Amino acid sequence: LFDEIEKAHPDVFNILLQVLDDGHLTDTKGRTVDFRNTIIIMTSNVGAQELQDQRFAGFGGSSDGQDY
Amino acid sequence: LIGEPGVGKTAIAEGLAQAIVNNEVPETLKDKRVMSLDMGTVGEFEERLKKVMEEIQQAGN
Repeated sequence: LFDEIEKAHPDVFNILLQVLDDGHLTDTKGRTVDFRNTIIIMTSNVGAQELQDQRFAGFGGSSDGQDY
Repeated sequence: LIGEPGVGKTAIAEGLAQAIVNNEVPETLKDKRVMSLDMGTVGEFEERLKKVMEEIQQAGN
């Protein structure tokens, strides 16, 4: 789990892209770790304010009836 | 409210707010809160105006 992914150094994002495609990493000692048996989930705070803006778009209405 | 400066352009709405507690207006104007917002408050600048309009559009109170 990668919480607060929206607030992170840009260089960390470069590592993440490598993991998603290559599927493995190598540390400073040269040993290679595996990621073919893991699930990556990242939690971002962005878009939540957009969702609540849809909830407060009208006085007493929301957008939950729209298609997912 | 349109009028000459100092003739009571802002004082006209002043008495309406006080009469709200005494229910001196009709039922259509009853249960309504009147807010006198200064023009100096307001993309970034229009966000406050849009939020105020949105919260008072579908409400009507």
